[PDB]
Amino acid sequence: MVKQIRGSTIWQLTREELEERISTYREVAIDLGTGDGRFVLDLAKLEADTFVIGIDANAKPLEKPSVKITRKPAKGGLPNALFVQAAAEDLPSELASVADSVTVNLPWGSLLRAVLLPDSEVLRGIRRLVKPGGELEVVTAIDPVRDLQELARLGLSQLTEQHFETDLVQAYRNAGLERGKIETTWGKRLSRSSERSVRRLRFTAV
Ligand SMILES: [Cl-]
Ligand code: NA
Repeated sequence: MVKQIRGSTIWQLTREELEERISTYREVAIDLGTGDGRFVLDLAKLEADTFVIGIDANAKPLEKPSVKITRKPAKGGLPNALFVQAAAEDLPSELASVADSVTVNLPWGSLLRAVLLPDSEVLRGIRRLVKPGGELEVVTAIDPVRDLQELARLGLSQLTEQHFETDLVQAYRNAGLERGKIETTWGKRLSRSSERSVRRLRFTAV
């Protein structure tokens, strides 16, 4: 089932319950590796007709955001937001085909490895979240010259510009994700130096 984060507890959500809750919304967005969930709080506030789901393997930083969104609207609550505990390697089947848009913003650790190497098992799982014709956007600011040791630690020692035009594109394509050619929540987390290293990768679910 879907592990909904409700403060410092989990509530199990069935597919039926999830479908009824998203059923009145024009679009569904999933933020994978949401971290503290700020992207979800910002997007749900900005887009009342979008249902926004933030997913992270670590629920602890989402305990308080998940309380904040439950308040009545005049106290800042967001009935179009939801936080879920899950790892990208083991996403719940109840989320299959739910999302018009999936974002992976400034991933770290295993999720950064998964989207840049990439790890095809994680790519297939991300693809399964997306409705046919929906979109995935991966945003990273890791710098090949400043972050050499972090890249090595993550198994990303072989990243080159040619990788992003060939092997990576083909791996995403084989997983059903076809490639498509800063005042955002994630842009506000970047130092000036990191801003020059931003790479945005966009794909359509096919
Ligand atoms: Cl963010
Ligand atoms: Na993200």
